[PDB]
Amino acid sequence: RELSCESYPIELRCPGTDVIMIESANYGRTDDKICDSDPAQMENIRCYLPDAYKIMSQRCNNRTQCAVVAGPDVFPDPCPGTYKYLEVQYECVPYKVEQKVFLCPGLLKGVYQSEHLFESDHQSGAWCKDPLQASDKIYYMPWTPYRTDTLTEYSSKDDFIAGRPTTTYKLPHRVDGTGFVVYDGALFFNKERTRNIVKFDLRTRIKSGEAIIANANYHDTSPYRWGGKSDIDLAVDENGLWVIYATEQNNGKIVISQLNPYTLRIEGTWDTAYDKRSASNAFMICGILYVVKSVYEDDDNEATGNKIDYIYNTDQSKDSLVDVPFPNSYQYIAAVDYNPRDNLLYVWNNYHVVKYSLDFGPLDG
Amino acid sequence: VVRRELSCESYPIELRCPGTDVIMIESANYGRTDDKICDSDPAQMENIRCYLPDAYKIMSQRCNNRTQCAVVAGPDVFPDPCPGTYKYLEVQYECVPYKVEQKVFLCPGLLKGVYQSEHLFESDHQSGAWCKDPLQASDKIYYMPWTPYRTDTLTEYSSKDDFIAGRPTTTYKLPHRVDGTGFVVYDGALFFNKERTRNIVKFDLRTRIKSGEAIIANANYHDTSPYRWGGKSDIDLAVDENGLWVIYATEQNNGKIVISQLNPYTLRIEGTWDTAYDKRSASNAFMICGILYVVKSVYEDDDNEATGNKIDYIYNTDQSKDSLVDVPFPNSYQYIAAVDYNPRDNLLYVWNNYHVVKYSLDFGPLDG
Amino acid sequence: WVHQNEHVSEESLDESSGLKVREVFINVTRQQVEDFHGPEDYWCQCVAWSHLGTSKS
Ligand SMILES: *[C@@H]1O[C@H](CO)[C@@H](O)[C@H](O)[C@H]1NC(C)=O
Ligand SMILES: *[C@@H]1O[C@H](CO)[C@@H](O)[C@H](O)[C@H]1NC(C)=O
Ligand SMILES: *[C@@H]1O[C@H](CO)[C@@H](O)[C@H](O)[C@H]1NC(C)=O
Ligand SMILES: [Ca+2]
Ligand SMILES: [Ca+2]
Ligand code: NA
Ligand code: NA
Repeated sequence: RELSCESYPIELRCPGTDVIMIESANYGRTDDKICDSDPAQMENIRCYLPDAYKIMSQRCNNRTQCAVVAGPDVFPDPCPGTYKYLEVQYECVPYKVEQKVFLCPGLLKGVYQSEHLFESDHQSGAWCKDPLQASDKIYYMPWTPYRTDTLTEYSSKDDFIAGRPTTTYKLPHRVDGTGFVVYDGALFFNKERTRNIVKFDLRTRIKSGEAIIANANYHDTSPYRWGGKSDIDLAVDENGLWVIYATEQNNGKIVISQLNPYTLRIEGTWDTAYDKRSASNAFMICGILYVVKSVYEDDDNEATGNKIDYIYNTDQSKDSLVDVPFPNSYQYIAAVDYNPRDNLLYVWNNYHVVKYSLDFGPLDG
Repeated sequence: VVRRELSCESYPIELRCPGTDVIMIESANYGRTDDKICDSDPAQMENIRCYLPDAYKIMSQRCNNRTQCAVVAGPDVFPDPCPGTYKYLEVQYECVPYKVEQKVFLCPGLLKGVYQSEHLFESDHQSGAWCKDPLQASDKIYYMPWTPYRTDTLTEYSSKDDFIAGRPTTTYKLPHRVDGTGFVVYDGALFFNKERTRNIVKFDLRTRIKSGEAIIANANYHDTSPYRWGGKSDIDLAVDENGLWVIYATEQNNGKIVISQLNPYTLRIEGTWDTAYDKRSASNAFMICGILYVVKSVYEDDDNEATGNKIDYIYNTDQSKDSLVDVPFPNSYQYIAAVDYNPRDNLLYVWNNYHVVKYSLDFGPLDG
Repeated sequence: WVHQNEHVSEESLDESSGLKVREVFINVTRQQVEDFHGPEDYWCQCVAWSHLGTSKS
């Protein structure tokens, strides 16, 4: 076992080429005589953090050596004004890893139409599935300007088409745009008239946090071509949680930033060459941004669209001009989200709720 | 399981075995073998073939027979072999069971009584000192009789029989003049006090060259604060279960005995302790598993002294507490020159008025 | 003292006053410093001889 007090980094190492495997982890206070500090901070001996195991598994597991700084940079504060510590129980096992689910499918070669569920009452809205939790649950949020405040949950695909909901969540704030996403039983959304991302745990039905996306344009300032307060778009891929937005520093161009789903902080920022208002929507795969350029209802002397014309890699920090044909049967493309578990796109296009199939390249480099 | 650990200069290294397993060093080097491993200035790279043999000896004394280990790869734990070169620590270690040996490195106990054991011969000199190397498993005897302003040679004897018969193996020609009887041999190297200086000189017997010179801070030297008989015995060196020690006196402690642990590799003070006993009032002193034993005795010139030949003071380093004792000490002759303790044989290597003698020890379990 | 052979003397004459000037140079190698295991840094001093006495630098 390993133990380290607040702001003190912890070290984990297995002999030879053996891999670290976390069994039990807690960030808080269970015992008062282990660490040494002020007695006022030691009065509360009942501090707990369940997400501690999830954080350690994402960094230490399937690796020979590990170094995690036990502070606010890696762990969110559960109880304020209390000197915390990190208790970790780990075992040394062979260097074997689990394939397909976490692993990158490659570079996108072509998008094709897959499923057509139904034609919703709203022109614009957003639908998705939680890729972390192994469940057939569908999350639905039809966008209504200055009135979006509810997230609908469906038990299965059959219930979603038939319109049989399981439960409806009453959100603490109004939602702006069709950019919402669900990451490990928690809802991430853009709060109305703010550059803030709100974390809402579906299990507890309470808000867990609110993060400020620095210099980000909000409330119809820099949305997608259709507007509708699409200023901030959230994405989920193989690399983790992402924030697709725009800053005035980049002159309205798309700015992509990786967000930590627990600490709710920016873990890197990238500036692109593509203008957000010129873009119809965007999605992340393996840390690569894909810009959708589509045609819309009411387009004076216009036919140019229905394509992926720009790509931006985060690891390489380099951009390229592509021409991947994108399906647009109905003109008003509202939302495009990628699910790494099924490798399909979750699209909302002019009242229509559609799923798109993907084809990938033999290599990614 | 066999492992590899690497860390550049001034960067501490960490060693840990799973569960309750113990660390075991096989190969260690502090210097430069490869240039592309560490990242620094290109001038230090592709130019130096730096090596340190003592690296294994240092790691075995700290990491071995322990679950976890943290050694700062710098001048505090490792002496600099090649200057102006960015060094690193390469260690190969294996995880083995925790069970360790008993009474080898371990303290035999508190001194209960001192008795006469062996009488070798009667040397030509009244004062001098003799000792063996407790680290190296050999019957080699190191002899150095004191001649004022003329001591500059150390004599080596093959065995006990040759020492009595006066048949020497080899004589070492020292680079500097030696002050007082205070000297010892620690792992094939000689530690002594250089004349008219508060400095300890390290001299490797194998290579026959000086390896280092350490300054014992604020220490009184050259007949300033010696023992009762005097004879420039201002600085005394001791060897025990805890390691290498320096028995001296400072003017800050008002002539009282000051004991400091010295590192045999880096040649630096790893702790200082101040006692209540005056050095000039004492005849000699010795260290046994971190405990100082101060010998009070009568001399030929002393006109019927109320000072009997007994150990009347003790000082513990771990507890930093002192006590007044009364252990009977052998008084056959009157001029006690040097008293040194050997942890391998648990005997006293004494020089008393021309006579070269060995004293047997009785140990009590008074430790806890 | 440093050996006589190591010393390189120059017999010069000054402009300001007509008197015998002496300039001596001594090479110090890396091997000399790295193999010196004394207590202080490798130091050197200069001693000059006159008909009246000596002086240190
Ligand atoms: C990594 O370790 C986690 C912890 O159990 C495991 O679930 C996962 O399959 C391992 N492999 C990868 C690629 O994450
Ligand atoms: C300590 O570890 C060394 C390394 O092998 C071993 O030889 C020795 O017996 C152990 N115990 C002691 C007291 O040194
Ligand atoms: C030694 O010093 C002299 C000048 O006194 C110099 O000319 C010579 O080159 C030096 N030796 C070496 C190897 O440089
Ligand atoms: Ca999107
Ligand atoms: Ca002694
Ligand atoms: Na979205
Ligand atoms: Na001595």
